[PDB]
Amino acid sequence: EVLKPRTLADLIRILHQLFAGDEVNVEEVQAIMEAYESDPTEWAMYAKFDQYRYTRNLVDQGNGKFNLMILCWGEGHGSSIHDHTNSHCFLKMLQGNLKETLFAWPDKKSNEMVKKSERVLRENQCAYINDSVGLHRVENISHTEPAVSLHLYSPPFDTCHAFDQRTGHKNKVTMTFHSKFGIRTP
Ligand SMILES: [Fe+3]
Repeated sequence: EVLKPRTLADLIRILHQLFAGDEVNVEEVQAIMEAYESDPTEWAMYAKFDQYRYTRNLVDQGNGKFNLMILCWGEGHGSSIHDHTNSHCFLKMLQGNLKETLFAWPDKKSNEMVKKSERVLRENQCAYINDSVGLHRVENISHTEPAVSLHLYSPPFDTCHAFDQRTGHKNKVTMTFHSKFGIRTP
């Protein structure tokens, strides 16, 4: 009985409704994100790739309540281990596949970081994370094909921490957009 967006525009419209208030039903948002069938004709204008690192491409500013963006992962591209700055974070596959590795949080002592879970996100699958869930690393499973994902953050945030897997030490990182609304932002 899940409401099914027929287009990326439908999905954005529903998201404006679901985040208008003070409560966010995480499983409802997740189901609706997942029910949208990825259509490259609709999102190709955001799919701007870089040779060396994954790119972040803003789709919708969500009337300040959320940010919707598309992340483009070249061959073999992946993230650091990172947190999500106390926001809700939804990530849905649009093309290819990402491996998500969930990590436990370090404490004050220096130590190898500990994996809590490992999975590959399937076609159109929407995953969810927040800081209480854990840290994670996300990476393209493929060295011959790209991956593309649709990320929803609420509230928006533009800083996070990256963690060194060997020690647990972290550095604050400023996140930047490669493009906004289909327009390169260099
Ligand atoms: Fe993440």
